[PDB]
Amino acid sequence: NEEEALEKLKKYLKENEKPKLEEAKKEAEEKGKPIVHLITVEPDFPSKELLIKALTLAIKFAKEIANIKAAVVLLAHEGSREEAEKEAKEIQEALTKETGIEVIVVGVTPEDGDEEKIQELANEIKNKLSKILHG
Amino acid sequence: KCNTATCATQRLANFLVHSSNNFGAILSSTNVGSNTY
Repeated sequence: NEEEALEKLKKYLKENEKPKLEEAKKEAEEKGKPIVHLITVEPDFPSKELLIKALTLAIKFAKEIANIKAAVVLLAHEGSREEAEKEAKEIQEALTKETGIEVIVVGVTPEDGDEEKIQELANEIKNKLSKILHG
Repeated sequence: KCNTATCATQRLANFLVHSSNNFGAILSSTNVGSNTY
């Protein structure tokens, strides 16, 4: 069932997401900087609705414990960049409406792992984040 | 090169974290899987 899947996700968040975000809060207070939550997403969900629910939980969890300003979702996609960009737009629409914060969803294909393409996507992500923080 | 899309997202997230020490936000990386069949 999907419920048991979400129960295992909630156990994972308390064991892994919470420790990392507790660290982020301390770093954010030493430096006086807001927190952006970066989520890598496995391509193993049976449906986009379960994916959306799981991501909503992870983001709402991060809002609860670390008052995050934005979330960047890296959606692994086993296919073309064109399909990946369409799937990212669908997910981004769901998460923006559901979580109430700025969400950037990026589709990532295996070919994007080239160090030169990593630099491209990084540049694009940081520029979008700079608009949310200063523009 | 990466053989899977999960390799690529991991490399991307690692680069973003390890290149943004002087960036205007704290970046915190976490992973979400389906936990299903």
